[PDB]
Amino acid sequence: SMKIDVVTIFPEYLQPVRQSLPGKVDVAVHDLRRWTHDVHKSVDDSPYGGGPGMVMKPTVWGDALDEICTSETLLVVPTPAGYPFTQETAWQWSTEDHLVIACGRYEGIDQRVADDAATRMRVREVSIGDYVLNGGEAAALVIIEAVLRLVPGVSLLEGPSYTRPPSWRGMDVPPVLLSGDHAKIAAWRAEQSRQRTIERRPDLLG
Amino acid sequence: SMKIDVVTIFPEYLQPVRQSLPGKAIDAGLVDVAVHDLRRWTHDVHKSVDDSPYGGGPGMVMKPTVWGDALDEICTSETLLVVPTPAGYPFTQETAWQWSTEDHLVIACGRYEGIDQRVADDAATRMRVREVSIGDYVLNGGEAAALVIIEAVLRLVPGVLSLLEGPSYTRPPSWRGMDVPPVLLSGDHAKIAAWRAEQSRQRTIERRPDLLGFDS
Ligand SMILES: COc1ccc2nc[nH]c2c1
Ligand SMILES: COc1ccc2nc[nH]c2c1
Repeated sequence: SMKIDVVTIFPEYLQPVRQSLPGKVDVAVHDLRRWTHDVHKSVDDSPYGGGPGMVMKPTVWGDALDEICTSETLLVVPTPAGYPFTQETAWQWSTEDHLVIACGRYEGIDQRVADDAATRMRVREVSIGDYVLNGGEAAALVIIEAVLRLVPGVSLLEGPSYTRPPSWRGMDVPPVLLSGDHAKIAAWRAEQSRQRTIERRPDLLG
Repeated sequence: SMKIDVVTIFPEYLQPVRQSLPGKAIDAGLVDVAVHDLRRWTHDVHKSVDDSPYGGGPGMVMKPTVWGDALDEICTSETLLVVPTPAGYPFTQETAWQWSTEDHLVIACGRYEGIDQRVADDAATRMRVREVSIGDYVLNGGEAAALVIIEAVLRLVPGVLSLLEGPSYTRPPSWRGMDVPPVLLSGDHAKIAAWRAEQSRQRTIERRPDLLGFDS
């Protein structure tokens, strides 16, 4: 039983995830502008100390999180400056009762928001990879998917996979896979995994 | 002027692309993004796209026949075929810069336990193929990875306008008894630059020591 609240200025970005859950979990999306104070519905402002872009306003985010979060909440803040989000993270968060995901522009949410929230609840600032996105929405989709697929209801790299037909455009499925020698098949797959990992992800081997 | 074709069995999942930076890029005519239902290239009643793996194992593998027909129709020799997969080469910022100058990206989204390897192998005889992962975590399908790649690449395209960035602040200067670091209010560009550099170093060593050549 997990509740996920997502807060974003692009709520429609998150709706496909909502219309993706089978038969249960609860995922709610909130337009950040609901907590703005002015008729212009301002969510960001110029950065102190100068610089390009805008920083999201602490008064707006503070009100939103005050309403949505509780002491039991794990507040997830996607940011390119975060700790890395990994499969281990996904496993850890899969047993949480309440995730709140705060989606901001990459220039950031005023740091006092996360710092204030951390005095009352658990806060996790995380990156999903080494690339820059305009905002946290796509990263939220990745996190929601990686976490929810580990909830009951819903090393080395894996090598190549094959299915019918056995011959296709002049390429045959490796005959070992058809051999009925399942110990040999396992060893072949292990070697394919070794070769692929060396080639594509040597970092996984040290 | 870039064209992106995305092929998937869940074309509805790719509608978030109609928003944010990608939506604005499309509306401004800098990119055209077209989403294709893979089942359009099936010929059986049940529109089957997957089958059990040779050699055993859990789950299903996407059929090469259907993918081959789809890619035959959509790709040319000039196409960069992008195949998101957890077993791919890493997609990084460098990759995003490289692909930002391509005329034509086709993104093949897989599901179940992946796409028959011969699809990528056959395609490579006629075009450039890149199998890529967007991070070290498990997803159900390549669709969310496609959205990440599109976002990362599109914001770099001409016309659409390291270490870790440290904390940022904006008004008011005091909030809930928490003050913006006084140096940021001082207007001293030298001192501000210095403090920001120190903040970034501190954050990088704590959160991403790998970026500076340290363990973990
Ligand atoms: C722009 O916001 C984000 C959020 C998480 C991220 N992970 C990598 N880049 C990111 C950018
Ligand atoms: C299952 O499809 C994918 C595609 C790219 C990926 N990058 C990390 N996990 C991934 C899963």
